[PDB]
Amino acid sequence: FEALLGIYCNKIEWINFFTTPIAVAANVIRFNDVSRMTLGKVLFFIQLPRVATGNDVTAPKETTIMVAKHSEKHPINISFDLSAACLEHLENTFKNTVIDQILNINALHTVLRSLKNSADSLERGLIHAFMQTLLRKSPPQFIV
Amino acid sequence: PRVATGNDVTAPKETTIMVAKHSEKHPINISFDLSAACLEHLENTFKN
Repeated sequence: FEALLGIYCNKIEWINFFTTPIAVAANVIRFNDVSRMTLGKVLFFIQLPRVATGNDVTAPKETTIMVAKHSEKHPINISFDLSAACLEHLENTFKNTVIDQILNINALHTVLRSLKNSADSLERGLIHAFMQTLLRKSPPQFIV
Repeated sequence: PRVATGNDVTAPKETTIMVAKHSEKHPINISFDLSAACLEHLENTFKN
């Protein structure tokens, strides 16, 4: 006999964005229509305090400085595909036979497991895109 | 598990891997003997 012992599977460990400690640098907001947003911009209005000057020195003027920071925009996406046989056995039991019930439950677990894997992949895509942007922003230490 | 690619980079597809580890098998033995004279003195007492 050809002994088929126990069948073991993988554990996909799950990731939440806020659980990871990059989210202390992040600050994460649902805005439902950012799809429609072309630009976002913040506008800063600084004024600098002067110091009184002594003898023989021109006192400087009231310096007012206005700047504006734009918003980078960055999409992410995940595809996963289902086969046509999976789509057929997902939606009906043709006859109510035992094999057909087995395949119906396998198609259902295929769809569910792929949905969970894709949601995890969107979380990790948020992780990686945010790390990408911090690395593009960050100048190195000798320059700083 | 995958990760979401950025702007218009083609993501890898859904990777499912199957492995099958096999069994070695290996015998052991021990031989030991009893002599004919010992086997005579084992149970059938000739005299008392």
